[PDB]
Amino acid sequence: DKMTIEVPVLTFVPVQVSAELENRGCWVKFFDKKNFQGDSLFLSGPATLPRLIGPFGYDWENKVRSVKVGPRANLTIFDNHNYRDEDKFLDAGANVANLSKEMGFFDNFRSMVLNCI
Amino acid sequence: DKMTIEVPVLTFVPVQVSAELENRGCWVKFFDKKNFQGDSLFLSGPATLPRLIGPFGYDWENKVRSVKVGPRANLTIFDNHNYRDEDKFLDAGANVANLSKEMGFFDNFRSMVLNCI
Repeated sequence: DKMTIEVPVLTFVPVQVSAELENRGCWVKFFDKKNFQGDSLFLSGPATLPRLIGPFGYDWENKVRSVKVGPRANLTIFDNHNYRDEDKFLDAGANVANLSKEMGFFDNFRSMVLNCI
Repeated sequence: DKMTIEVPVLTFVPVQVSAELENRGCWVKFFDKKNFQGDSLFLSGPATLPRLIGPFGYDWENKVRSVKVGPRANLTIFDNHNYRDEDKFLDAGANVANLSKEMGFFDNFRSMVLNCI
């Protein structure tokens, strides 16, 4: 669906703030290891990313191995950059311990849209 | 100053949330280029970082060229990791168009403490 036009802001925040954001329900957590292990990148929705990059040379393609989607969030991932080609849809509450093509997704999605519901 | 013991959370937040945090005043913006040009990393305090890294292989040492300190923040950067060796303190509202030793700072600070006032 149509969404606000803006570029998500990469930011470090205290735990109090992320907890607050997490409680709102529109979020996603990307883990670098399967089964939600390892450190994770947290995204508060909505977020439209044609490329998995960020300020200061941040490039996190080929890192995500597992995902958790908030209760009030919808996540759409694409196989190529710029929301191009095949897509996969993860509904609220989704928990994918093994984000791979073999488990029904992609081995390395390259763009995404996080929408709040 | 004794602060909360926690690890800052790397997050992508929507402009609205970002604006709210900036409004609270305890923030710092690190720019990729001198004179506040290019993209920047936004940090909302408090934040204690013994290393300039983040989830998913984020490593931003040798990146910050300029800085802006919020109206309600205090920044202290260290020349070495783990808050070691020489330090430079920046008062609230402070700005550094050229972060380097020449300008009386460091060419590549490696740890920092962002406290709120």
